[PDB]
Amino acid sequence: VNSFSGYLKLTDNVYIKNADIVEEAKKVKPTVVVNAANVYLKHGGGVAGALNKATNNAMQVESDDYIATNGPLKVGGSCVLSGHNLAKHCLHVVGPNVNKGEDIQLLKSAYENFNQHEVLLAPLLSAGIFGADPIHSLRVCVDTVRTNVYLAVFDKNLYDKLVSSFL
Ligand SMILES: O=C(N[C@@H]1c2cccc(O)c2C[C@@H]1C(=O)O)c1ccc2[nH]ccc2c1
Repeated sequence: VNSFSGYLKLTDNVYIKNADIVEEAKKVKPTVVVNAANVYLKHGGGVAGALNKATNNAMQVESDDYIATNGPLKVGGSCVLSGHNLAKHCLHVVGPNVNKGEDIQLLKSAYENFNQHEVLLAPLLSAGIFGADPIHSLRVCVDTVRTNVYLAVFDKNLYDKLVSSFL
C-alpha cells in the first residue's frame, strides 16, 4: 500500500491521473519524482521548468554542479539527484526531443531507467514540449516499465484522450 490517490489503473504496474506533477509531488513526497530533463540539465520550461521553479531554483543549482563535474547526460540516459522539497530523489531522465530531431527509438531506453526504482511519480517522457505523441509515449511506457509508475498528466483533455484510447 502506498499514498497515491485517485489514479486510474492501466495495467498491473502503470497508473495514471490528471494532475500537476508539482502539486502531486508536494502532497505525496514520493521516494522518486521523474524530471523530463535535457542532456544539459537546463530546467527552463515544461515539466523541468515547473519542477525547478517549485524548488526555488535549487534543482538548477545542484544540476549545474552535476554537469560541471560529469558533463552532459546521453539522450536516453538519466541521473539521480536530490528531490529537494518535492521528493526524496529526482530521477532526471532524457527522452528524445523531436523538436531537435532525436531518434524516437531512444524513448524505450529512456523508460528503462524507471526500472531501477520500485515506485515513481513521473510525466510521460518526450511528451509536451519534447514533441512526441503522448499516446505513443504511454504505449512505450506500459511495454517497458515493470516497476510501479504513477503518471501525472497535466492537461485534462490529453488525460481523457490517453485513457479513452488505451489498449
Ligand atoms: O509541460 C508540462 N506538461 C506537459 C504538457 C503541457 C501541455 C500539453 C501537453 O500535452 C503536455 C505533456 C506534458 C505532461 O503533461 O507531462 C507541465 C507539467 C506540469 C506543470 N506545472 C506547472 C506547469 C507545468 C507544465
